[PDB]
Amino acid sequence: QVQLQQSGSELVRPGASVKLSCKASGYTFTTYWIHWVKQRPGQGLEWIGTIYPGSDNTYYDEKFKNKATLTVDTSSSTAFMQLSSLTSEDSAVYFCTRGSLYYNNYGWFGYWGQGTLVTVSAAKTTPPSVYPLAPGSSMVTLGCLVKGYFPEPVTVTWNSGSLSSGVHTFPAVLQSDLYTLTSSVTVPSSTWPSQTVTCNVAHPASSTKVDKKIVPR
Amino acid sequence: QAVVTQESALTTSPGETVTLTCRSSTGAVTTRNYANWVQEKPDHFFTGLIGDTNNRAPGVPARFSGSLIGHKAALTITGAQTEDESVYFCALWYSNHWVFGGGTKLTVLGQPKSSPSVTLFPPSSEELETNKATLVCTITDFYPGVVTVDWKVDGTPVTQGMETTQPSKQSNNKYMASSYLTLTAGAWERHSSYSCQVTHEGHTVEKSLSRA
Repeated sequence: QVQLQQSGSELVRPGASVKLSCKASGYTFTTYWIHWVKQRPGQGLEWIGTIYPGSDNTYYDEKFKNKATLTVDTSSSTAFMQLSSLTSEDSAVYFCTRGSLYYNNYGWFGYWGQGTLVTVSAAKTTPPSVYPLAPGSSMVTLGCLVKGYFPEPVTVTWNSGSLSSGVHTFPAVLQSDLYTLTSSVTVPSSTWPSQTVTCNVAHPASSTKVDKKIVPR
Repeated sequence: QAVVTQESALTTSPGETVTLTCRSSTGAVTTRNYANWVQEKPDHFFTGLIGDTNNRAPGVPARFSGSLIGHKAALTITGAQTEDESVYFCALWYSNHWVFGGGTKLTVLGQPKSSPSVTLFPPSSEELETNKATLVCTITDFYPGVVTVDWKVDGTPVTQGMETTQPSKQSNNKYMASSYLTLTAGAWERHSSYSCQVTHEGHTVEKSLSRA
């Protein structure tokens, strides 16, 4: 019923701007404060500002005094945030969230939009480079490094899905406008290298596939 | 310019009572701060537990009680449940603005504690052929889901070219994470021993490799 609809994600260019949107439903948009909050990877929430859509009274954090502009269109029940002159610093998830009927008193941040992963990057669709990770030496943990691709995501499997348990695939990291992740798999010592183990990486966005057999260093 | 700080991370068994605190660096926290507590859960799911200092939002279990203890705001869980594992964020209001604490990570012990499996891979000669050297440190199967990663080279510590993904939940309810050390190939061949150390529950796991 009460619902906050933000677009899933947005790719922005280092220098450009973006108008994030947050669409209210289930109650009267003009009667509750919207707040905008920034969150990064494993970091705190950072409160940007708030807007009363019934009044247009808006308060901003000093930090974001010249970064964000809050706006509303009451006829489409949408609060907007405008972010200006973007840098990687601004790459984050941004949430709109619903406050109280009142300034601070009788309410909660009781409802939140899904968030919008804003990604600042100058990259074009770039396929991945995949590197085998063998150990330097019970059981043995191989892996492969998927480096320098864009955009998210990739799909890694091992022996075309044949090895399933013992597979860990970690979150991407954004370094120099490009994504990196890694996958590992643990297999019995003797099995490998006698039997082959191969990561099959694939990038949907570039329609590229790279298989990579792991061999002892 | 007011900094709100919470306890970094706290641990507790099911049934226990625990208190998260929320400190203001402006001074004492009063009701005039309308301390709100909000909870974050995997897949960025937020729930507003307490507003107006001690006002529970409807439906929220009794378990949770907002309170002022001394000079600090406080959230208390009385009969902590396993589903309470979460980041908890307090927020305080100040002359028109809100500020969020950095958040406490709460672990309600669902299973015995578990030390990470660390694995340190060296760079592949393929990456090396592109004049790059990435060391990858994989950390899995830890509980509580709270670690800090450090890297050392030939003894001395690193603060350049390090990245660690935030610990994410494995399907057995333990956690995993990865940490990277990106350097030049030049630099990699200039040093001998490389080390990856995860601290966890007041002790340290360390994998390292010497250069061949």
